[PDB]
Amino acid sequence: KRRRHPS
Amino acid sequence: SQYQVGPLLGGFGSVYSGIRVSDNLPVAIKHVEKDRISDWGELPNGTRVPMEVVLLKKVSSGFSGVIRLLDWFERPDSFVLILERPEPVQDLFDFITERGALQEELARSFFWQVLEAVRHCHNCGVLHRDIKDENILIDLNRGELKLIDFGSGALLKDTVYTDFDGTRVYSPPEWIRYHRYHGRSAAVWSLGILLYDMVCGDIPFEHDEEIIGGQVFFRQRVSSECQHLIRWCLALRPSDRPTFEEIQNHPWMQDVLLPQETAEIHLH
Ligand SMILES: CC(=O)Nc1cc2c(-c3ccc(C(=O)NC4CC4)s3)cccc2s1
Repeated sequence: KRRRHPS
Repeated sequence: SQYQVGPLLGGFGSVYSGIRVSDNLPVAIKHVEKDRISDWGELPNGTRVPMEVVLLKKVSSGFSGVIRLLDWFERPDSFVLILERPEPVQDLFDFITERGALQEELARSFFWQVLEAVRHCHNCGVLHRDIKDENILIDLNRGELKLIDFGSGALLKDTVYTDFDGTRVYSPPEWIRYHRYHGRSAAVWSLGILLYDMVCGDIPFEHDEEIIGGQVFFRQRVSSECQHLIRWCLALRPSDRPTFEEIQNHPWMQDVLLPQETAEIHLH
């Protein structure tokens, strides 16, 4: 599943 | 007081929508918590500010490829940044999510624009460190891409870096297993992740083992030329990765569309 990642 | 704040806008990021009341200009208002600032910079004036303000100042020479800092303020416990806001805009992350894998032509235009933007950063002595689809805005009208969020950035240096607070899944193998990297080679790696992402519809690696692995599997039909360039950028040995010149001279990079043409063919 495609998702945002944190910095 | 010069600007009217609006609604929040991107998780864990404190950025609001705004309008400059003077010329009714769309802006973005980023707040940074002083107690969260890890890397501190110094202005020519000797004013201690977050690295981000220094980097934005250096790159804001009117090259439309990077979001320009229009102003900043100091507050007791925070800093406030005013950045230009294109309208209408969608970030590349949301864009890929909604559209899936991009046609090579569009990917080419986008990628080229990103390279130009990154080169300009480097020419200005700034290293982004957090190149990713989330950090790229698309001007849907102009077909221009703009690089954002320098909160993980640093001053460009030709020596080794031993700190990193960017996005891990975009970070290179050398970081993962040695805690050290060189700016330009790290950037190229992340650009390889980015290009995969455009053409495949998502990033290739999720786990450190995959990163370190350097096994690039294609889920989607991608041309040989593009696969070659991606594999090249994602070479395990930093020294094996192409320079920006090499990237831009690659066969896959020939015949880029102008941002205008891109808008007409792909965004209208
Ligand atoms: C963390 C961080 O620095 N985030 C940043 C976001 C931005 C932005 C924007 C992000 C999304 C925008 C938007 O209007 N999205 C609506 C859907 C239309 S503008 C613009 C300029 C500088 C920054 S810095």
